[PDB]
Amino acid sequence: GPLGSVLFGSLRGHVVGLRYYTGVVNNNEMVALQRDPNNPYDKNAIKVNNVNGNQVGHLKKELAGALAYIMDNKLAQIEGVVPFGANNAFTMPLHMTFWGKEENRKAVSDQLKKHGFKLGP
DNA sequence: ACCGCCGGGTGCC
DNA sequence: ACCGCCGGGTGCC
Repeated sequence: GPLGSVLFGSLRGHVVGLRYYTGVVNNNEMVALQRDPNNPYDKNAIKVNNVNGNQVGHLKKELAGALAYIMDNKLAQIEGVVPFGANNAFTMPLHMTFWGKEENRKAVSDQLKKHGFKLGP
């Protein structure tokens, strides 16, 4: 994880919107999360891009509705890997790891819990 | 029936 | 989408 950061934990979620983008992913490959704040459908949007810099999709809206605050306030840095399903039609799984400063670790977990998510090992 | 259930239309954010 | 969700059509046994 990033130099000087604590592992907060992990979450399994999904990339969606795959039919609308040309970015490809390989199984077991890293992806990049990027805030998408001017998306005209959802101000909390977070896009998922592949390592080369091509959009793959979006985080599911409910997860983005929890994570936008975390990204905007820089409470965690989030890493993503697609474990399998890279050629799925509609949705693919995403393993996310959350990293940051100890002083923000409970704030991140509390934000997630407010939206029905929880970190695990 | 102000219900539960069924199934057609539908589909990111 | 082989799903979840939405809402129109529907209705005892």
